[PDB]
Amino acid sequence: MQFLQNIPPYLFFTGKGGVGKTSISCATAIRLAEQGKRVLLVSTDPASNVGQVFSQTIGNTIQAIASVPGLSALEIDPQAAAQQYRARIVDPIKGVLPDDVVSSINEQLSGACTTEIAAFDEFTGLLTDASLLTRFDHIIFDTAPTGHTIRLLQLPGAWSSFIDSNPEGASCLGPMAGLEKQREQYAYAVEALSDPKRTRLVLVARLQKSTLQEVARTHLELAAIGLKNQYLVINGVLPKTEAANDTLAAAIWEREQEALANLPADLAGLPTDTLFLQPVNMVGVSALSRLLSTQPRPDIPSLSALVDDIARNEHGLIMLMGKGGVGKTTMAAAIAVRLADMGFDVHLTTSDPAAHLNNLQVSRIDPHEETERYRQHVLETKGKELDEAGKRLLEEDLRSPCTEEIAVFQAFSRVIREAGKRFVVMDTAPTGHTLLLLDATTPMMLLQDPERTKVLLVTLPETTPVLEAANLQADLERAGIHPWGWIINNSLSIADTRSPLLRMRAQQELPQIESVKRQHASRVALVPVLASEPTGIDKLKQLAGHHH
Ligand SMILES: Nc1ncnc2c1ncn2[C@@H]1O[C@H](COP(=O)(O)OP(=O)(O)O)[C@@H](O)[C@H]1O
Ligand SMILES: Nc1ncnc2c1ncn2[C@@H]1O[C@H](COP(=O)(O)OP(=O)(O)O)[C@@H](O)[C@H]1O
Ligand SMILES: [Cl-]
Ligand SMILES: [Cl-]
Ligand SMILES: [Cl-]
Ligand SMILES: [Mg+2]
Ligand SMILES: [Mg+2]
Ligand SMILES: [Sb+3]
Ligand SMILES: [Sb+3]
Ligand SMILES: [Sb+3]
Repeated sequence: MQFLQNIPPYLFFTGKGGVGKTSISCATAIRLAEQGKRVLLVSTDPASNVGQVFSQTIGNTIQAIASVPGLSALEIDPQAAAQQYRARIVDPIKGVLPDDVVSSINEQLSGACTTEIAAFDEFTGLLTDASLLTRFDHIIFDTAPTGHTIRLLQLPGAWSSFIDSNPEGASCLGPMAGLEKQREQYAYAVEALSDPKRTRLVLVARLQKSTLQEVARTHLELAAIGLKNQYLVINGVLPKTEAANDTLAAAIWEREQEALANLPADLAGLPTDTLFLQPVNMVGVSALSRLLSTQPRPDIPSLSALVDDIARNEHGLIMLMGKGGVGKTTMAAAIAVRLADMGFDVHLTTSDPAAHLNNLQVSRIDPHEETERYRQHVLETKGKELDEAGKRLLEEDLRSPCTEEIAVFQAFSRVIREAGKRFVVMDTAPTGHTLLLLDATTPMMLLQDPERTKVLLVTLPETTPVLEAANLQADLERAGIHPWGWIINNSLSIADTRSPLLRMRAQQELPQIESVKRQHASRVALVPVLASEPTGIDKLKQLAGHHH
């Protein structure tokens, strides 16, 4: 693998939940240790499962890994880091300022943005500890900071700037107050990340048109900041051999192939490697090492069943939630089509420009134009009296992932009024953290009401995807919102295929589909992987399955 050659001391893997960052990190680490290298593998995930892959316990202390001489490990709990980042800011004012005021400050330090900044404070310490490079040849991270987090830290206004105590509170700048270290150490960490002789960044992706576009954008954001030592690793690729004697497998192999040849322009110049889809989720060293090779029914109702029950009261707000790319826009469209086809009045709203298109009206809003309106608004409102460096800090705050989630939700709110006379289906929504923040100043009670509103969480039958969905649900629950049901999309165990490998992946999904049914959701739906893309009504009608 090109990405495995002549690696510098720091190696970072980035990419969406579940693409294989940790798996690839572990396998890499083993490979390196076996070439006689001293390796430090830093586990950075919220519910670290790395100890498990090496059959041993790991902690916030560097411990050598028994089964792999040369390799040591370190767990940096992000939830815990955020919790402590939060405590350092709030404890001083507990019993000083009034409870509702402190409680409000605490909520500002409870979003993904704070977690991200806290993580960076942890990376920073590692990236600045010179002695570590005295003990290790390589330090590997299974996540990477985002362009937004890095830009925030490189802004002069982040140090010399007091933004009128976020009143309306559209702000996530609260976290900055918690920066433990000296401006200089973060600056250094950033140079270390931008230095190709020190840091190598691995973009992990899947051979799916959508993901590839997201990775492309990630690549541009990071290169623009100075991280130009980048490698792309396409994981989970279906080996052609398998396209033999199977409509599904041959069709998937076919779609990946197209995409492999029509990689988005911005990624074509990057060193690209591909890792083949393995039959069993890697649990040990043998399994992990196999990943770098160069050569190769659950009892859950159909989506129709969920629409069936949603239909029961003739109207309401149906909100689809979940991480990016899990299928919210697709599910939202399917649900809207079924309702419509059964004589109901449906108004489907979307933040994505793409839908074929009668008692089914579609409103598509443009995320970019809504974001800019919202940004304009928050600028004339909070930006006055701020010097230029302060305004740029605020503009970067308005580049947080939630900025867009708030502005689109804002717009969707025009039609959220129709959920009283008909069905309104939305394909996205803000986090519980954001809702609480917005409510501080927005139809909160409406969202909270079990009748008027049913929130659906979309996820995949995979470990990380389910955990991220559970976390998205926990957060919503804090905002007084209980997801009405979960939809497990892209399932193979509910699809028709004789591909031995595919049947093996489908069996791998069993435990995941099980934990959703008994530990996370009350009402659950299974949707098969359709092969090809569900671009039109026909296909969109196939995802649902049938009645009774
Ligand atoms: N090429 C592959 N083929 C089959 N399984 C894989 C592959 N890559 C990862 N996985 C399996 O997928 C899950 C996805 O996870 P992980 O690698 O933890 O990714 P991330 O760190 O990006 O969430 C695990 O259950 C894992 O062992
Ligand atoms: N069950 C499925 N079978 C095949 N492709 C699917 C399925 N669900 C989603 N996809 C495909 O996946 C992408 C995942 O996307 P999308 O539904 O846009 O979601 P989100 O709004 O969650 O980002 C699109 O390329 C899409 O058409
Ligand atoms: Cl946030
Ligand atoms: Cl936050
Ligand atoms: Cl942030
Ligand atoms: Mg991981
Ligand atoms: Mg979408
Ligand atoms: Sb945010
Ligand atoms: Sb926030
Ligand atoms: Sb932010």
